[PDB]
Amino acid sequence: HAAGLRSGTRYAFSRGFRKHGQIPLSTYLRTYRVGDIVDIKVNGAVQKGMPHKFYHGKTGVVYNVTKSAVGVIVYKRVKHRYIEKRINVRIEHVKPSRSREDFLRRVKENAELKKKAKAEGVPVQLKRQPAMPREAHTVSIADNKPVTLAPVAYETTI
Amino acid sequence: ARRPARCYRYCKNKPYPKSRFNRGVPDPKIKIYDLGRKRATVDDFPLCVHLVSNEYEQLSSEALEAARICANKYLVKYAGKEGFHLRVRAHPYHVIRINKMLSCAGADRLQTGMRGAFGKPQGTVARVDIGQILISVRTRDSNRAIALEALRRCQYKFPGRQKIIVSKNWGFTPLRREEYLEKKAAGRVRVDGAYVQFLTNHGNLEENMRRFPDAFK
Amino acid sequence: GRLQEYQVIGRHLPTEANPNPALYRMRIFAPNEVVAKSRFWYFLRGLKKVKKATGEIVSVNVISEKHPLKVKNFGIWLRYDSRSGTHNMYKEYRETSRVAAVEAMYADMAARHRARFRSIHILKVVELEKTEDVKRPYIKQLVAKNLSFPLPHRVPKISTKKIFSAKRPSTFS
RNA sequence: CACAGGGAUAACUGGCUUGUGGCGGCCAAGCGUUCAUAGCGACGUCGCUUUUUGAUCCUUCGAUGUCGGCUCUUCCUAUCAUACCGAAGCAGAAUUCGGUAAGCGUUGGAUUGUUCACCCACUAAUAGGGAACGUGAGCUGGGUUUAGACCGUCGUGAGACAGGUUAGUUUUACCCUACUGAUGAACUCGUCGCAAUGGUAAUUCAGCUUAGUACGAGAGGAACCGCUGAUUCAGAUAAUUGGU
RNA sequence: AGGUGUCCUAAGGGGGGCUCAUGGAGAACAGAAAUCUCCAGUAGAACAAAAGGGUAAAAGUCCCCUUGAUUUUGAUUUUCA
RNA sequence: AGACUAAUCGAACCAUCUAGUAGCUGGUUACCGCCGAAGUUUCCCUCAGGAUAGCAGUGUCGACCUUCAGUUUUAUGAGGUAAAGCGAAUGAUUAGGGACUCGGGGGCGAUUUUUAGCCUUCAUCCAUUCUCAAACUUUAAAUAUGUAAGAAGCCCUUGUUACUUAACUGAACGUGGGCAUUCGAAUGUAUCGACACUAGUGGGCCAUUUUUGGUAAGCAGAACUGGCGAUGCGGGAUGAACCGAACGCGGGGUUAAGGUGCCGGAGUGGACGCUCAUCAGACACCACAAAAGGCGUUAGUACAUCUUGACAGCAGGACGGUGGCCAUGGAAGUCGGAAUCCGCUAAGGACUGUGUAACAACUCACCUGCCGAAUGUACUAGCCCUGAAAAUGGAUGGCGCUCAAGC
Ligand SMILES: [Mg+2]
Repeated sequence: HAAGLRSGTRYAFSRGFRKHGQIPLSTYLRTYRVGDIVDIKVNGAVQKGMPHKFYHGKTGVVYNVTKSAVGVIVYKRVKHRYIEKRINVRIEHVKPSRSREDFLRRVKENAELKKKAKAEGVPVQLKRQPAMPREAHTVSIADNKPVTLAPVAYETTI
Repeated sequence: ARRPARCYRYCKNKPYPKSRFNRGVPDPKIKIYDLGRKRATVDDFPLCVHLVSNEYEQLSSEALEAARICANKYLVKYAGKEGFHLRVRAHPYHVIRINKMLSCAGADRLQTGMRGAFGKPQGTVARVDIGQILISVRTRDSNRAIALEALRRCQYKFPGRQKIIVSKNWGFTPLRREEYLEKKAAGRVRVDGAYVQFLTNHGNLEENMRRFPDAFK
Repeated sequence: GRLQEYQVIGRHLPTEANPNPALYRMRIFAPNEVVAKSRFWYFLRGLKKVKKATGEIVSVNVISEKHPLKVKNFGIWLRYDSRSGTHNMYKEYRETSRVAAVEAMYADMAARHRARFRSIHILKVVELEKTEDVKRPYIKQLVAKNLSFPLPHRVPKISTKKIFSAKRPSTFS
């Protein structure tokens, strides 16, 4: 029984199948600013500035920007309390997250719906709501007549 | 001095095949798996009968080989050495262990009791499931009664419960009798040694028309 | 229980690639119109790729007997589970209504084969049209010409709280 | 050799398990001159019991006296003999396989502390087991297992050895219950009776005749009835014999 | 099922050219195997060591130059109070 | 002899140090009310013990801030288990076929054989085929898991810098203004945040599901959750862990698990069937029984036969070539080997048994005479039976129960 820095990371830090060799260069052209929402995903082919196996899959907030790395804040759960960890990760392991993208899209339409509606003169009904039960309707049997079913007898297939 | 078969009947451990980790396992008792005219064509023996299991247990290699002999004896005597083909379709790959006590409970050195009780290999055994097939026999249409009795007599050497089912296919092929009959008449069938191959209309024309000349007329 | 025959109509939810799906009709014996729908979904899940979360229920109606004061012979085709496999069955009954036949069949199977309600499928029920297509002997005896039979040794009924009778009863009633 | 503690932890009974030990089945390649099942049974497989030995440590360490033998009662059947029967490669005789059956028996000695064992001899037979591995306020103390002492191997030494040998204190019942017997108040004192319930008892062999017969080529060689005795056990008695 | 109490002035650092194991076909002694040539060859070779991950105009291989194996203190990660 | 030295000796007796130390046994004194646990993480010559964190009590303070949540919805990330796969890589593994001879071996054509000859047995390629992987994989669930759902928000203009850019081009922090009429999913808020001081505990055990060693165990060791310990009450006759349900003192009403022939409060209640046991059976955890058999009885599946007269019963026949070929002391159907034809038919086997040294003789298969209608065979699963042997007398709780008071 041992506990090393990469214990039990046989399948996590591996690259996929038929994904080996060159790293797509579009990774190095993104830009980050403090307050952005990023998520960590480690790449096995780069051994410098890589995070411990616990943060592989978590999501955090950038708080510092450096030459080739960013500082991220994430929340760890020790027994009966949370702690905030500050880790340094190279940009090859990070990616911008689409978690808040839906929120930003929705707020823009909400503003403009409210503006347009105020000029016209009809209430808004802007905030969303869950899926309500269906409503009544009619179904015709013209050119679609029902077919009668029945359970089937038993028989051996092999 | 093998232990009674009551002692290894339920699947209680993960599979344990022989590999570069456990070395020194005794060779399985059964080695032969095919008997009879194991080179007959598919058109000679159109009747197939199977012996299917009905529980989730373990069958030992020793038991399998003993059952094999019984079926062979009966068929040869009443149907002839040249009238059937029998195949056993269950291979033992699971290794069962044993912990030797009294012989390992010596005065000199070592430890007596339940201290460090990982065992040593002791034999092999086969895992079966519900609906799995154990023994198959193909023969002519006039050996129905002979085939049925052979398997019925064979089953008395296995623990548990098994059934006998007369199949609806042609020989050992996964085709029903009517479908195989009419498809062969169409000509998309090529005879091979003891088996057949089928047409697929996805290759290239030159090679396909050589192999299956009768499909194009 | 106390059963009744329902017709149940169901459908797959319409979609953009397939509006107006097909309609499936079944006849189901059930005590009320709640287990009626459940039995429908159970039988449909085994024939076609439709759930209930992705389907809907079109209609549910009650079928009543057409002549509940006429006696008729029935034949039933069914399948059931034993403790060691599955089998097919065919039995016959003599009464005045289809619903009772299902009532009688359930009691008979549970008694003679220890088959609960969980494991029985009703393939088909049909009333025998003529008299010459009756097969089982325990009903052929009941359609003989000029039937008549006495009833010997029938106990009389006495109040279960009238203890200490004063004379010997008699069974020749 | 000592102290404080531990059933948180071993050596014996008891409890769960049954590998090993013991006992019984199912299929049938074959043995049996020919013939699978008179009598057996390979290769496989399903069980039962707690009189062998293991595994665990649940109960007792302010203590349940720890080998064997002697005496005594009762219980189980997986039946050695005794009663009556069914099968055979059962002519007779001698035998082998099975059933109903635990009522009645199952020995005397040489060697060893022995449990275990092996010889001599009689007998119808000399079957297997339990009861806190029955039984120490019932006995004995041959062995193990305190202190004395000798030898051999080991250790420089004190000392060690499930290696051999010799000598070594065995305590208390008047209490409660159980058992064997003996009195006894109440309805006046007596004599003669009935019988609910509880207990229960007999056992085996030998000689004569059947008979040199049935059976069998011969060698050999039975049985019921009848008659007279004897072994083990039980209840009494003292004229004769013996003991005191 | 196995491994550690070591080893390295290069087996560290930078730059540059090349591609491997193996198979097919040929060439005096030469052959099963010595050296040379063409074609195919997704890593089936190599990377000090146990096993896993990673690497192809390289992280392998050959060539050129060096000592970031240097000075001053702080922040953060895994085992974790 | 570790013997004796005042009943004391493997180190006498008397007083003092001395109330000598103990991580170890034993005890620890009136009532009511409110709250209410742990046997777990890290370190210790630590394992019968301590410190540390956790669980708990009391005292408060900041607002009554309106924030929160062992939960759901919507949007968006990570995983390599169950399953599946091997005519897909690695590894294991059964069998034929085609192509090849100079890869090996055994023959033949003159073993000629250094003949690309005829055979073939391995081996090698190609298209197929029967089974597997806790330390294999191209794929890939269910259950659980990270983040977000705004006023501390969104948009517009332009001030600061010793940083950065060729550069007022950027980055952070800002001034000013605009956008609420509706602050931007559901439900709840019978309980919001912070601080101080300290008690006990640090031997645990049981259960569904997942699961490791072991033949197995009322055995040893783990994960999520629920219990006993620390807890009474109704049911399982009895029993810490099971089912129902958690508790101030009383009166009335209704139920849960469980029951209604008596013991025992309430049906000898109703409908359809199955079972006769010279060992019946009788309610989850639970106090046990299997493989294999039955012409006991009930229900079902399939196939075959039949007024051109079946199954059963009684009665008749049961022929020739031909004692077929070999085999050998002799074997004429009947020790054994290999063949398996015809004649006459109403019918008869180069044979089913008994039998002889061999014959003979008997019988069977097959057909026919009599009768007057439906049978014959092989399988499936319900209750019952055989399989079923232990020690004081005995336990479906007891008595008892048979169109049940059993299933
Ligand atoms: Mg004589």
